[PDB]
Amino acid sequence: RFLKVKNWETDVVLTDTLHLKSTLETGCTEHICMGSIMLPTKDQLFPLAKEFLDQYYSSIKRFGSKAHMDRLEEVNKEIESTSTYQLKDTELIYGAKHAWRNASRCVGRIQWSKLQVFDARDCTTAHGMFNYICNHVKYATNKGNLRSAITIFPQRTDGKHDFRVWNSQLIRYAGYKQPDGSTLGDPANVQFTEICIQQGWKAPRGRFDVLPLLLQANGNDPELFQIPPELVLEVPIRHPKFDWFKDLGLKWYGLPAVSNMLLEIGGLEFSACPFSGWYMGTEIGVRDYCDNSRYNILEEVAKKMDLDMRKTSSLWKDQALVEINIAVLYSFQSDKVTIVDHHSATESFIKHMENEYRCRGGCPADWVWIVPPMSGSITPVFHQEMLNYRLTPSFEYQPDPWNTHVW
Amino acid sequence: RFLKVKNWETDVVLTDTLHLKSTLETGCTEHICMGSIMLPVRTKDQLFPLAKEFLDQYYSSIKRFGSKAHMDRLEEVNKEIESTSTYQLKDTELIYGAKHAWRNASRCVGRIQWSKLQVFDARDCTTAHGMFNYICNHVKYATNKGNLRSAITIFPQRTDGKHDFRVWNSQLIRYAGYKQPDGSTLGDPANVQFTEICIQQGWKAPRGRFDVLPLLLQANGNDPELFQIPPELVLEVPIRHPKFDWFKDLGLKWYGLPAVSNMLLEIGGLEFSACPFSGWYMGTEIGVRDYCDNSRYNILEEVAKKMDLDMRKTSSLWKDQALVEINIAVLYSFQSDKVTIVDHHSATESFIKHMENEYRCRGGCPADWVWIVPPMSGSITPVFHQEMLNYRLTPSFEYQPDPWNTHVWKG
Ligand code: HEM
Ligand code: HEM
Ligand SMILES: CNCCN(C)c1cc(C#N)cc(CCc2cc(C)cc(N)n2)c1
Ligand SMILES: CNCCN(C)c1cc(C#N)cc(CCc2cc(C)cc(N)n2)c1
Ligand SMILES: C[C@H](O)[C@H](O)[C@H]1CNc2nc(N)[nH]c(=O)c2N1
Ligand SMILES: C[C@H](O)[C@H](O)[C@H]1CNc2nc(N)[nH]c(=O)c2N1
Ligand SMILES: [Zn+2]
Repeated sequence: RFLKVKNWETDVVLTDTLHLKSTLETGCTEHICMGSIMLPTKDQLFPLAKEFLDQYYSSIKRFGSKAHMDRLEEVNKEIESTSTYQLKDTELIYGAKHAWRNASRCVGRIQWSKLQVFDARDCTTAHGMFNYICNHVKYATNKGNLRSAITIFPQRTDGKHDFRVWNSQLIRYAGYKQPDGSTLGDPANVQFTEICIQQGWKAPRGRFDVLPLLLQANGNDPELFQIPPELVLEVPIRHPKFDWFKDLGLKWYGLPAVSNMLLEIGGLEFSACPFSGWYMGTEIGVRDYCDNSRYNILEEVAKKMDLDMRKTSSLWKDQALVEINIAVLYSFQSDKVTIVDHHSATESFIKHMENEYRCRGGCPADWVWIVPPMSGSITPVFHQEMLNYRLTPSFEYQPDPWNTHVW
Repeated sequence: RFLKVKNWETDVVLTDTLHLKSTLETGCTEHICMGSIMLPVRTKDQLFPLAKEFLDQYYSSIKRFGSKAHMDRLEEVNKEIESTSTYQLKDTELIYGAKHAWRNASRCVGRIQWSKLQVFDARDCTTAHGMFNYICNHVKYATNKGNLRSAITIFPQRTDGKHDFRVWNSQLIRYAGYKQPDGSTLGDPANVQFTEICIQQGWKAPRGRFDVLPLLLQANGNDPELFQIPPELVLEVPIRHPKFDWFKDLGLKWYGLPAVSNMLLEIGGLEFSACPFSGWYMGTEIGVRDYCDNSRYNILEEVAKKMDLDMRKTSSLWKDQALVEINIAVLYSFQSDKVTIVDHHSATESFIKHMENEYRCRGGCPADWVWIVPPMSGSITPVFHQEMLNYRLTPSFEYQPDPWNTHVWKG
């Protein structure tokens, strides 16, 4: 019932008690581990509210106080009467920070308490959503000195009035299939890119076209908006040693901003809750640049390095991979845009885990996602046992809206 | 019930039904995933169902399920259990058993090869000297002058738990580790405790950076005895780099034969506590783990120095750079000396083809993603993108506690 995790590099053993407060299910059973699978009413609501308000009043050292009891009372009355309830600003902020704190797949969580929360619960239209999002983008970007932020649109009601950002990230590049059979730009967004086209976006049909926002307010049909280009900070990618690198014509955007997730707080569902921080270098250089189903540039780079691409055992892919990742880091650093390398981020995460074990009794962590996609075992997270479990408040996956929405 | 796995690079979706045959626990529950946790005497009572389940599997595999031969064998094993409280495997069942434990080994990327395993039956062995002889023969056979052949040697099964056969070494071939009075380590830090035991038992330590350890062998619950493997039988590869001529002067070598000797083989409820097995290396085991773990040889610094990389900030990715070169060097050295080795790209591609074949022919392939994905360049290998299901099938290889922690000393 009380569980131990060991670091095999340092022998440090930590004891996890926080898991016993776990709520949602993992996908695993005693017979089958699903650790590597990517996606495994009035009655129901008050226990959820109570569990949340209990953790909130505990956090501000007011558990069992009149104000605690009075709020539980007030929320109970409001659910009984309205079928839902509204969070106080203080609860909203606490909830959103804790959803990040509880994100088991996030290596960046040492930062969890410095999150700027933008309350957009007064928003009613897609133009309003566009405005909130431009403001979030500019605040977070901060001329390259990135600051973590979340913007929270109105919560789900009857479920026919959902607010949604259809984009998977606030800032992403277009993808287009051609007669050629291949793909121009980002192949991950081909479908979304065409949804934008079929909605009326005039695509410049290039390799790095910032997609328009497709915003859905109050369950209405989503609408298109171009983010002011002056708000989209982008970085040209060069290498500190290879002068030819720049001629590949690679660039990426400074702001990583997930916009398709659902934020659950005290049983309330916030279906539009875009959040952003700053990149770990490997996200762009390993995943975005080198995944076979992404920009897939390994082959071209290896060629310019004149490596032996004859046999896999020359490790030409591995060599190119490192160089590409050195370039990403160097470019962001040169242009004074916040970025973290995988060594620095994973070391910070170990220190964070230790804080959380010490101060909270644990830290839910998903090893499959935490260990970087390159140089795994030379980062300390590789040797760290982690327990994965689901706490609330949380960020959850939700279905893509084009399958759900009724036009 | 059916379970699907998706490859996120190819969108290929596979369907697992084999998990229905899973028995042992994972350590996970609906409330906690223990997927990254490293380590998560029988009665007649529990033994006959385990025997029956095994023999049903064996007999189906030979297309003789429900045959007279099948039935007579069940009855013979049954009678043997109630009479002697255990039973003996026929040679054919032992071979099938050992091949299947490998096939079922979810942490093993090399399983495409599972059906080519040379099984050496050492169940007539009675003494530590007898074990030494069997292990020498296994090493010579598996080494095959560099043309490595997979093998397992299987000593007598557990009886009352008081007469266990054990190989105390964790691998048949491994280098000594010595902790110095100043706190530094000479040789392999992983093997310090084991090296000290060997020393206490009377091994004369050369005290260098690459001293091949003696074998410490326990037969029939007796105190273990030391033996030196003939050096002519220990194939080693000096490590050099195809382009960096200073790489050789780092003084590195490694042995060619990876041979796990501390696991327990379970077949039909029987426990084979000494079952050393061997294959050939994937380059990263040596180049990433053995050489570059901080708690192992830890050569990243000295290598990066000699490459004149910028070591002042981690964001230069100097460690990543030194890491790749070292791994190039390991593969180059092995290939140049004609010693079997596989790179992590080749090995993972073959694993995916194996895994797909297994889904089609067997209904599944249990796989531990945490172990299967290589410890460098994870996402540029196809396994990173492959969803896997981890579950436990028998026959199986299992961990067991280190014998110095449990052995009753005779004197
Ligand atoms: C401060 C800089 C941050 C860094 C360096 C960071 C790091 C990362 C990395 C490397 C991943 C894996 C992403 C992938 O492979 O797709 C990740 C996932 C995640 N992060 Fe963080 N993060 C940061 C800020 C945040 C913030 C501010 C939040 C929420 C407010 C957050 C919540 C999550 C969630 C929910 C996931 C999983 C998303 C999914 O499952 O696709 N991150 N983060
Ligand atoms: C044929 C060449 C082979 C290759 C390239 C191969 C590859 C590997 C690798 C890379 C690991 C992870 C090792 C570690 O990190 O400690 C492993 C684990 C394993 N392999 Fe294979 N293997 C091969 C043959 C075999 C054979 C012949 C058996 C038994 C018959 C076997 C059974 C296992 C077991 C039981 C584990 C888990 C070890 C543990 O949990 O510590 N392997 N193998
Ligand atoms: C799905 N994961 C692999 C591809 N990568 C690297 C990836 C894809 C998408 C999308 N859509 C989004 C991300 C961003 C994840 C993230 C979020 C935040 C707040 C910060 C950060 N550094 N990364 C990363
Ligand atoms: C414990 N895992 C990391 C250290 N490594 C790489 C490691 C430690 C020990 C031991 N003892 C043994 C091995 C060899 C595992 C193995 C076995 C076989 C049959 C083939 C193969 N390629 N590797 C590897
Ligand atoms: C199948 C496997 O779970 C999938 O490839 C995962 C592995 N680990 C990951 N880790 C991170 N951080 N991000 C990812 O997208 C993935 N993809
Ligand atoms: C804590 C974590 O499970 C541990 O470091 C694992 C990770 N993956 C591994 N994978 C392999 N092949 N071998 C290992 O020793 C490990 N170690
Ligand atoms: Zn699990």
